[PDB]
Amino acid sequence: APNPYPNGIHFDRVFPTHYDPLAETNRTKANLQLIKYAPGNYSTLVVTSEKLPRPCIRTIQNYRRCQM
Amino acid sequence: YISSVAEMMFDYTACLVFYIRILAQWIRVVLMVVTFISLSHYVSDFDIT
Repeated sequence: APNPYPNGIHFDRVFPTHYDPLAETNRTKANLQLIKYAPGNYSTLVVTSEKLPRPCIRTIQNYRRCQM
Repeated sequence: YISSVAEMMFDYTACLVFYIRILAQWIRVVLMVVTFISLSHYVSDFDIT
């Protein structure tokens, strides 16, 4: 799997490690007492939307149809 | 030498050497501390997942 894209977000456990994702080529593995990395090793930023309930959609369609 | 000023310099070295024989041994204590810290650093950062 490719090296995850550099992400400076991390969470310390014992001491501040000052993690720099650009200081090493391959990201070192996360030890339990040292660091926890940000979620989504392989993730991008998108925009999403919830789907309105089906009965709420049927009333919107009925209003538009009755309107036109 | 008959020169007290000439011997004064050699006596200043003998007294300095007299203290260096003792003070320079604290580098051994520095070596013991540094070697002990490097082991603690390896164990504290050892892998556990």
